[PDB]
Amino acid sequence: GKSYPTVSADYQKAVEKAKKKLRGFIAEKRCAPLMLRLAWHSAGTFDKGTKTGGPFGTIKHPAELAHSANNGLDIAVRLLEPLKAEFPILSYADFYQLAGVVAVEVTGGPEVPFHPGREDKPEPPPEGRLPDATKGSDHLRDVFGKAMGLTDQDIVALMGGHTIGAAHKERSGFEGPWTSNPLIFDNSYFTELLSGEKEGLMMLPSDKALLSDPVFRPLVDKYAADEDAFFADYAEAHQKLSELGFAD
Ligand code: HEM
Ligand SMILES: [K+]
Repeated sequence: GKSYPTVSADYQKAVEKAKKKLRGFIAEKRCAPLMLRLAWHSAGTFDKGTKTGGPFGTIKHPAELAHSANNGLDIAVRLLEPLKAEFPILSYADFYQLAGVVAVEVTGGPEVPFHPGREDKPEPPPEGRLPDATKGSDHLRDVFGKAMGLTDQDIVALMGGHTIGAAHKERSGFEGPWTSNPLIFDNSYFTELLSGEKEGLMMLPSDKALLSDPVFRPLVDKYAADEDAFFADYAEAHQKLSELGFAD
C-alpha cells in the first residue's frame, strides 16, 4: 500500500545527478559494502507498531552512530558529507537510501527501484533494534518480522547482502569476508553458506541459523541454485526495507 509523495522537478533532477555522482564516488572509494550497511542500519530501526525509526536521516546523528551495532558507520557518514553538500535540496534520508541502492548497482547487483520524498526526522530511535549476530531464527523473526514488518522471504534475501563486504575485529569483533569476491554482488553468500567453512571466509551464527530453519533453508537452497531468483527477491526486499514507514 505505497503512495509516493510529489517532489518538485528540481528535487528529481538532483536525485538523478546525485545517483550518477554516487556511482563514481562509491566505485572509486571501494566503499559499496559500507554504504549498503549504512542504508540498512538507517532503515532497520523501524518499528511498525509505533511507526518509529526507519530511513529518516537520523543515522547521521552522533547519538545513533554511537550505538554498538553501528560501530564503524561514522566512517560512511564522513565519506558522504562532501558529496551530500553538493545536493542541498535532497533530504539526508533520501541521500543515504540512494547510496545504498547505488552500492548494490555498482557492484553488479539488481537495480532496486527508488522513490524520493523521505523527510528527515529530528529524533533517533532508541538503541537495540538492530539484529544480534550471535542469535538465531527466533531473533531474526522478532527483528525483521515483529518490528520491521518484513516477510521470511525478505529476511533470507536481505541477508544475501553479505555477498559484499566483510567483518572487522575492531568494529563488530568478527573478522573476514563472507565470500571470495567481496566487491561483486552475486549469490555466493548462499553458495558458501551451503558448502561449509572455507579457510579465509567467515559466517556469523545468525547466517548459519538460516540453514536449520524449515522456512529459511528452502530459500537458501533456491538462491544458491538460481542467482536470477535471488536478484529478484533481493530487489523486492531492499525496496521494502528502504521504504519502511515511508509513503505508508
Ligand atoms: C539480519 C541479521 C544481520 C546481522 C546479525 C548482521 C551483522 C553484521 C555484522 C556483525 C557485520 C560486521 C560489521 C563489521 O565488523 O565491520 C556486518 C557487515 C555487513 N552487513 Fe550485515 N547483518 C545483518 C543483516 C544485513 C542486511 C539485511 C544487510 C543489507 C541488505 C547487511 C549488509 C552488510 C554489509 C554490506 C556488511 C559489510 C560492511 C563492510 O564491509 O564494511 N547485513 N553485518
Ligand atoms: K560476492
